[PDB]
Amino acid sequence: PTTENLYFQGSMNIFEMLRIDEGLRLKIYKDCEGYYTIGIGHLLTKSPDLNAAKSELDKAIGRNCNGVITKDEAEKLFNQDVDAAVRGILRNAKLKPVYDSLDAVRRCAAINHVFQMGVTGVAGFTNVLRMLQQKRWDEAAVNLAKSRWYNQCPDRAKRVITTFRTGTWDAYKNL
Ligand SMILES: FC(F)(F)c1cnc[nH]1
Repeated sequence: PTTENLYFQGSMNIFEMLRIDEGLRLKIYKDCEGYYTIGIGHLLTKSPDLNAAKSELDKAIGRNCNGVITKDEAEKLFNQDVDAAVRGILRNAKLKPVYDSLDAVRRCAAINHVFQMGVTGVAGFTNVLRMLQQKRWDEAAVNLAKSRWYNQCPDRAKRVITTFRTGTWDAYKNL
């Protein structure tokens, strides 16, 4: 590893991680599952009605957006969503102990996973949660790769899975 390579981990954090997995879009679009989304992975609604999505957007941003936001607005919303995922983990009796047991990089993978799937979805992964607490990294990763979350949209989830396996940022290098 070069001096530069060793600096790479200090450039990576949960925000940079999700930014790569979710991308950045300033106009309403449909995600890999066909749900209306904007910014950095902000799910507006699961309704097929675009009108509902725009309504949710205006509520989320606080102005008349007509389906379009600024980069600064995308960032503020993203920060709010990241905070909600972290808070969702820490208050949950099932997820908190697992999260506490993890190293810093795998903690980012945990927040990412919750950001993507929500608290109850993640908390339902009983075997994976046990495997992670027991440092059974390869088993955890194989089991994550069986999930509908990963399988229906692999490109959004693949790096998170690799990150649970290795506890390094390697999956986010060389985009
Ligand atoms: F429990 C958490 F939050 F650490 C976790 C999230 N995904 C797997 N584990």
